[PDB]
Amino acid sequence: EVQLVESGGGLVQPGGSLRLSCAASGFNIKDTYIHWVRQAPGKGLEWVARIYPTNGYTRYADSVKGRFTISADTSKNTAYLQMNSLRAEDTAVYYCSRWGGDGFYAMDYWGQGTLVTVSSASTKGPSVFPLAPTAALGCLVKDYFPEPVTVSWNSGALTSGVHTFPAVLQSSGLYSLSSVVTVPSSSLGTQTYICNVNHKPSNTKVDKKVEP
Amino acid sequence: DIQMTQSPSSLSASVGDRVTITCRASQDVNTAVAWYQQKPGKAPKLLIYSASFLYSGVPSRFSGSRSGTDFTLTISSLQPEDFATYYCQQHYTTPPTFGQGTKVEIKRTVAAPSVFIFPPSDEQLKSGTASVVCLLNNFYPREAKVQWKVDNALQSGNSQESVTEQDSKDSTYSLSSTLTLSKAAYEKHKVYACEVTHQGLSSPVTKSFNRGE
Repeated sequence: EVQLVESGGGLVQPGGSLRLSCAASGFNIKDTYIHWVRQAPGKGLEWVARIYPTNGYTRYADSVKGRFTISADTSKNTAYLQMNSLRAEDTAVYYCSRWGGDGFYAMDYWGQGTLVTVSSASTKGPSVFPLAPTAALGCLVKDYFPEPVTVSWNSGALTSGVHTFPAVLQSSGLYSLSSVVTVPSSSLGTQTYICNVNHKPSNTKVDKKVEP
Repeated sequence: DIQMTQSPSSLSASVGDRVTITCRASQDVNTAVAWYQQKPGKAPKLLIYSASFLYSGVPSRFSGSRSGTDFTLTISSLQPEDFATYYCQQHYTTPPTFGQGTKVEIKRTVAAPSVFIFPPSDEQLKSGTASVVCLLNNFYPREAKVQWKVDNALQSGNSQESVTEQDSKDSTYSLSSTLTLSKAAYEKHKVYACEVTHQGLSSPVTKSFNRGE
């Protein structure tokens, strides 16, 4: 089937550079236009740039014109977005897409997206504290940067009743979230509840036992 | 240079309802309009192309139509899995432009929250900060009022809220409110209370604890 797979995002300093890649499978990018579309946190979709790989003709949004360069290598079936002079306003999930049927099918296939965070703040792994206890219990995942973190319970064996809240940005500039779960009161003190926290940007993995 | 004015910005409908989302192009765009669905944490998904054509694999309850510069996405029988943000798009000219989006939530009966309060852990206190967490579990509608009282004094500026996306199975929301204090300030007070006001509650519910007890 058709696939578009992005790579290259991450945390970068303001004023810096970063190159994203979009690897196409199941079709030849010589046949279509390839696009980059981005989405700032909590905002809508914004087209960034397009390229026609056969002749390399490009178009850009005014917001990135001159700073960004879209390119493609048909022999690698891959397109690229070279980002320069990066600003905080460029923080977004970057998607690549194609025009299907020379545009008739619009953007029919999209990549999974790659998160680009433009910030001067350093990476920091979270501290994990128990939210001790139908009963409710959880874990407080505090003071980390950048996004994202993932949380599971009992290595995935506990899923029903779990609510992992979206992170909030604290006044300190660090993120924080809680993950909670409701369980039968009769299970406390014997059944073990462990939250599994992963923060890939800082290479931090924490398993925290939550005891009453 | 062509704008897409999408309405409404958000809507709530019950399962089985017929949903209408509209998009008005600022000038003629022929039929070069597409509709997309985007669920939380996922890439957009094509629903309709060339104004009125159902895209491969998309359920038949989705349909699109055009009248002049006005474009309409219809969901004939709203399903719980249709909770998402919907976007129109024109590609008659460059740049292709998107509508601002329509947030679609599933309407359901009122459900009161289950409320829980959590004191700061002894491990966090040793670090020097104290976080107090109030949980509102599985409620509807989304709107709720959560106030913190410390020694019966109303708090301001020291709490942050987070709300989950609508649950796929029961269409409820859950909410956390987190009060942040220094360890020194936390140890200067006794009663920590979160008071919850919600349509599903006859009167506000208060959950509290006394520090140390």
